[PDB]
Amino acid sequence: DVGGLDMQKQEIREAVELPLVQPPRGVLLYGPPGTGKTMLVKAVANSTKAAFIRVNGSEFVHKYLGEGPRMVRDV
Amino acid sequence: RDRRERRLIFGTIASKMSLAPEADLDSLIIRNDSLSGAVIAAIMQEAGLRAVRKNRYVILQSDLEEAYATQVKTD
Amino acid sequence: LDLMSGILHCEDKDYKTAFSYFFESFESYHNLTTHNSYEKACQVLKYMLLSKIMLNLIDDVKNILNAKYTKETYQSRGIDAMKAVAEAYNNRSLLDFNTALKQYEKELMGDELTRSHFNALYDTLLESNLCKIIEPFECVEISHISKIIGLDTQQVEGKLSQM
Amino acid sequence: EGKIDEAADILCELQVETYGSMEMSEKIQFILEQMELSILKGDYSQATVLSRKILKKTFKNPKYESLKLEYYNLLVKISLHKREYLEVAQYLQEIYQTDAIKSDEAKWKPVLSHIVYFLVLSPYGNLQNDLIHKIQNDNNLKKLESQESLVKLFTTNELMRWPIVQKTYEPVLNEDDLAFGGEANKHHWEDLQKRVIEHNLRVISEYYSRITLLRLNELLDLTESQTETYISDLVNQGIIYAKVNRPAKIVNFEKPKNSSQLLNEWSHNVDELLEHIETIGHLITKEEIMHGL
Repeated sequence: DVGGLDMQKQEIREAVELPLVQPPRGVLLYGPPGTGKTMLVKAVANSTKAAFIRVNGSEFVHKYLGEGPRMVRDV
Repeated sequence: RDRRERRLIFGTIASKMSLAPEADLDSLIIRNDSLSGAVIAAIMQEAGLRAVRKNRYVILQSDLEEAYATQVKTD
Repeated sequence: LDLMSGILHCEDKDYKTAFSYFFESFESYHNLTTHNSYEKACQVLKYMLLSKIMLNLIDDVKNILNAKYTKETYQSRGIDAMKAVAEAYNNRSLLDFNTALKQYEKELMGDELTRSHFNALYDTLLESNLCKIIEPFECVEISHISKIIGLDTQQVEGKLSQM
Repeated sequence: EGKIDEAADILCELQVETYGSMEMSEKIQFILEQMELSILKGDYSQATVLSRKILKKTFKNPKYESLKLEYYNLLVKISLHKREYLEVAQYLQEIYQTDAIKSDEAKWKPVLSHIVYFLVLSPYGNLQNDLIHKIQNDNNLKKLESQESLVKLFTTNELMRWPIVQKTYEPVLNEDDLAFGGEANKHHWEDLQKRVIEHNLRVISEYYSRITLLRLNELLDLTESQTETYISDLVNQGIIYAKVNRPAKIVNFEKPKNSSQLLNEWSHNVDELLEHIETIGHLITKEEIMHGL
């Protein structure tokens, strides 16, 4: 749905979709997101059909020394 | 962007986007080179908007060129 | 590459990729022209064609064939096949393929992709037709459908059975 | 001069080139005329973009029936060449209603007389099925009623009727070049042929567990294949059930009998008594006591 990303969508598949089935514990999408790069996420997140969890690096800014990582752990 | 990508990018949005026959992606495949698929996808539906902004139910190559040539340099 | 892309990307399909691979590749080959083993352009095109044609979106196919650039203003039985294919496809007509098929076999069978894909591809269509014809409910003589489809019941049968 | 296209063409660019609709009333007439030329052109599409822009604004006008009607007539004529009859009559119905207001019933009936006619001309409609009665429909002077009577004929539909009803109705009834372009009535008749047959299948549908192809063709007054088509039609439409057995020349009408049924059927058999024993009961003792005596 962003045309021509096959190699890269394969690259993600190679990064994730395959290693989910078959090892990297994390994969780095590099570039402007929301550009189709975020579409990369959902598109594959759709295709992968593993329970999807997005985060923002902006989700945890809460001023507390405190809760924080808990669900970051528990989620 | 390699042109097959655009070719696929263009063959992505104008697929679902009511167009005017003027709208030519293989015209743009030469017009569009070395850009960002999002913006490219934007230019696609930028023209998706512009004809609608012109109330054109048929999105032109103009509408594209509107999108394109306005977005060739947003400057 | 784009060709070899589609060369994979026809097998696994994703014509859209393959075709677009074929597109810019042929676009190259179109421009590569004489450098390219000459007709290999249109071969890619034929694949590029059949890509869309196995994709079965035939305006572009035509639009391709219509565009003389795409056409390289070059025509062939395979082209005409690809058209007729698409036509027979649009026809969904058992015969029309085999019509086009038999005749155009050269520049048709010659392309293993088509030779592989489209044949079976067409065969599914036939079933799909049969499938549509089997929508009329059962206990019904094959010959009906045979007659309907205009095919040998036997010729129908295995395929018919096959489903 | 006989110039048409360029005539259209010089006029074809108005909405765009010309007014931002600084004055529609002016503009829309050209739009109309363009739409009119679009007919002379034969392309509604010119009209279309025009058309689908304009009318709400006539509605948003201190609404101008003329601007409606004219358009609405174009809108008609659009739909005419189009030949999509719900939609046709749908448009009709719209400013038709406006012309209860605007026209009399009378002069405005033929619209209706054609409207539901179109509705019937359309292979059917669901809204049509609501549009069925309207209210004063069978506008309570003309007939105008055989129209709805056909709409009524639906529930009983037979298709021994067809040539009969054909013969039965064509003052304008089957016989309409009038506001519909059946040049022969086929664009009614043919279109309506199936239409009845089509609907005939519906009541056919309900009335059959099983039937011979013959009894169909008997009632359908059709050849097998026609039937088979109409079969395969609603088969391929899925709109019905059946059995195709030509070897039987018989349609089991296809009860989908695996619903497990006596799931609920017995549950209903329960419900029966749940109704019954419960309904029948609660009054009983109550009854002779309610009287006492």
